[PDB]
Amino acid sequence: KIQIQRSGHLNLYLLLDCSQSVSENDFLIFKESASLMVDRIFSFEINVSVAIITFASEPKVLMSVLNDNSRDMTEVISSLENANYKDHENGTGTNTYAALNSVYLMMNNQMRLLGMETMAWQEIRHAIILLTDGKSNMGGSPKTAVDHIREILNINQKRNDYLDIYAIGVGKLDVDWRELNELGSKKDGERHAFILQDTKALHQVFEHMLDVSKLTDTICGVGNMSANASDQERTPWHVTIKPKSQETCRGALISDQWVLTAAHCFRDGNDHSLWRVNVGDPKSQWGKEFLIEKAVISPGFDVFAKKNQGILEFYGDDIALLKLAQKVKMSTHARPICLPCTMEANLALRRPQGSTCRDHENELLNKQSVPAHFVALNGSKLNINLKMGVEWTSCAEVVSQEKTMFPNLTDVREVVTDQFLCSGTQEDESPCKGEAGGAVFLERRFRFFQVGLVSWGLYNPCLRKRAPRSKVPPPRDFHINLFRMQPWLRQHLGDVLNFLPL
Amino acid sequence: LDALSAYWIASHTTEERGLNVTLSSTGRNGFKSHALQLNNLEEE
Ligand SMILES: *[C@@H]1O[C@H](CO)[C@@H](O)[C@H](O)[C@H]1NC(C)=O
Ligand SMILES: *[C@@H]1O[C@H](CO)[C@@H](O)[C@H](O)[C@H]1NC(C)=O
Ligand SMILES: *[C@@H]1O[C@H](CO)[C@@H](O)[C@H](O)[C@H]1NC(C)=O
Repeated sequence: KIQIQRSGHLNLYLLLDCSQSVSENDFLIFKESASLMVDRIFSFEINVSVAIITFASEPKVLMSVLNDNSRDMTEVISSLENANYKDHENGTGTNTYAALNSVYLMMNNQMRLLGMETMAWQEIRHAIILLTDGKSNMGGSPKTAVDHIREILNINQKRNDYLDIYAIGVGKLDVDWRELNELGSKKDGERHAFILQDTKALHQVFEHMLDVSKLTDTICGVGNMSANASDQERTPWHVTIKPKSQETCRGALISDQWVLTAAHCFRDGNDHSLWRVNVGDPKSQWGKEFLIEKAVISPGFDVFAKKNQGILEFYGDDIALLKLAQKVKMSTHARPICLPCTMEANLALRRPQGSTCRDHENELLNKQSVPAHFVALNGSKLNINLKMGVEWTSCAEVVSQEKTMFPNLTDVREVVTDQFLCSGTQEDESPCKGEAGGAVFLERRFRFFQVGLVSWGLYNPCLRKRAPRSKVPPPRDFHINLFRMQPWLRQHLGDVLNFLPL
Repeated sequence: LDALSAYWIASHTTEERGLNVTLSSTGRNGFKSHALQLNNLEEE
């Protein structure tokens, strides 16, 4: 399997079959799969050099790892889309041996450039992926070239991890299963030959094609993109907080020792020594229990602040801060989620250095209805839509229909200020009190960003079991906006995260 | 009495008895080294 790690350098050599037996639309499917393939690797931000070659009767090196642009995402994707199905018009046969030999000539030139005994050639682990039907018919048996590339890298039991070869047929192709087995020789129990119909099945199999356990540099937003994986792996930042009140609230990891939650979940007081927080751990599904060094509550938070106006509960500044007893051991089940308007989020967004907080908010909240997610009690991921601007007023107009929490309400903005987001419209799920304090996060560039936290809502479905209703008041949820709380978050997290300028 | 005391401490005294060795070679794959403490058994 491909070892995703910080140590060493990765080469991916993607070979594209352009034979006439493969139709033009199938080649387009290959290019789409290749696009997702190259996007996934570069999301881990490791040293990877990518070269693409197309072959029908002769190999065409559209990109070489010897060029420094092989480490650049934009140049690689541009060259990927530069590929044309008619580039092999003169020769329409199937010549896999020529492609493998081109890979060999490449490797020989690279080791000449860097050095035989130099570590720049030693550290590198090489992976080659074939997207072809496998029905080779001339040029010679590719297995001899497969053996040929082995001695140039000295492949034996002690260097098994340095070479990875895969032959997968994707699309509406008459795939020869026997041919893919020899090229994609099995190592240990891991398969190297697969037959798949579409790019999505290849997405899943390629999620199982990566060993991301090797590195621990633990950038945010690296969840898991497989339905096969556990819920905690999908949202590693999701943590569990139980105060003395015996109620369960949720939280999100943002660093190795910092936890974000809602202020309303600590009603007994500020005795943070009595609270316990559970974080996901690979060793057990119950997680690992930690103590809290210190707690910071929002000083502007007060549930009965507006009781003089008939407002029983006001969720203004419903945000709480916690310092864990010890640093959290980063793993697949325990990874932070980066706040916007931060340099870490800027790298996660692959954005230029000169970014501002308003620009990050624009990039995230770029649509009238922005889909979002929150974690339920069972760890499941649900989908909600964020409404801003003109529709933001529309989502909040339904609070005046309430009969219990606000017996005396006349002004809508007095309870739902600019700090509250919009969710619960149409078929959107409504988080309940047990899930309060959880992360409202967005997916972009295979990265997760927490834009808000669950504070309160107009409906309580939990009152594993969920059930909606169609009676006034309609379901509606409000999340504390993290973009509106930047000053205080920078006051307490300035030494933890390098916040970008406002 | 001082003589017997000094002689007896000289007779009964124990050292570390360490036999640390290092193995190194230049394989085609690079250079490697190892260390084997033997202060107190046998190691492989
Ligand atoms: C890649 O290697 C370079 C040295 O060429 C180093 O600066 C960098 O931190 C490494 N890791 C990456 C890009 O993840
Ligand atoms: C995930 O689980 C499903 C259901 O068992 C199974 O069909 C599938 O092969 C698994 N793996 C992938 C990569 O989808
Ligand atoms: C994601 O799940 C895949 C399943 O193949 C596994 O290989 C990988 O290590 C997991 N990664 C994380 C970060 O959970």
